[PDB]
Order: sequence, then C-alpha cells, then structure tokens
Amino acid sequence: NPLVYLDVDANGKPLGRVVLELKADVVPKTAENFRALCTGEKGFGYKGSTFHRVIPSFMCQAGDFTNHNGTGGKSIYGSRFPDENFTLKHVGPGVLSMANAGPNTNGSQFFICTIKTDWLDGKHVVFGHVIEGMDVVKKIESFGSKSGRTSKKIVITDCGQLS
Repeated sequence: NPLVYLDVDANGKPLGRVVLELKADVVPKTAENFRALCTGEKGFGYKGSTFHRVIPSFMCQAGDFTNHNGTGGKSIYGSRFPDENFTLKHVGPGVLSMANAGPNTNGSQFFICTIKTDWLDGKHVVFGHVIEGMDVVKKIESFGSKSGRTSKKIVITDCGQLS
C-alpha cells in the first residue's frame, strides 16, 4: 500500500508531518486518486491548499484546492467518481475518508476522523489511516470550532509520496 505525507502549518508555523497509509488493497481507485493529488504529478493537487472545515470531536476536512471553502475540488478521473465500496469503516481517530455531497460524488475533498464517526459508514468511502502524526491532527483539531471555521490558517505546505 502507498504511504503519503502531508506537512502542515498554522499561520506559517510548522505543526509537523502526517503520514497516511492508503488501502489500495481494498479501494485501489480511491487510493490512487488521493496518491496522485499528493504527488501533484498531474499538475494540480493538495500542495498549498487548506484544512477548511475543522470540528472538534468530529473531523478535520481538506482538499478543496479550487474554492477553498468545501464546495470544490477535482478528481484525477475527469469528473466526480462513484463510491468504490463501503468495506472500510469509520472505526476511530485517524481514519482517512472521502468527503462528498451525496452518493457517487467523490472529488478531491477528504477528512481525517478525530473520533469514531460510525454514522458515516455506508455514506463516505474510507480509504486509509494515519500511521504517524496523529498529534499533528490533534493540533489541527484544536484550531477548529463548532461552525468548522478555523482560528488559524491551516495549510498543507508540502505533500507527496513516501513509498
């Protein structure tokens, strides 16, 4: 399975590195989309974009590199893509899953759970998990709010593939 990284800053100050394992063994199409958006190999992707909606005791959401507000993004497949399967579940903190706007609306937006979000099982495609840097995710979460607006600008300053 690929390993990818997100290096995250808050108001220009480094928070550290999040390392994610992508479950290409279970959801290959969804994993590949995220992998390629981390490397930027298609000329666009996550580098320089933000965590735009962060809600404590819920999740940290990112990946809207077109509109920066939860309305946009772009997949590697030319259009929004179907829910590949719902095999993997939102079992606890560190689960990596696709944001969406209803069924079969996967793009580039994603979230990292900070609790078990089991009511999302069967609705959002889980495709990986944090293997290093959960403390970085907890720091991101600490800048969230009930509305999801962040109290500092949380930027993916670099991202890419490790292996």
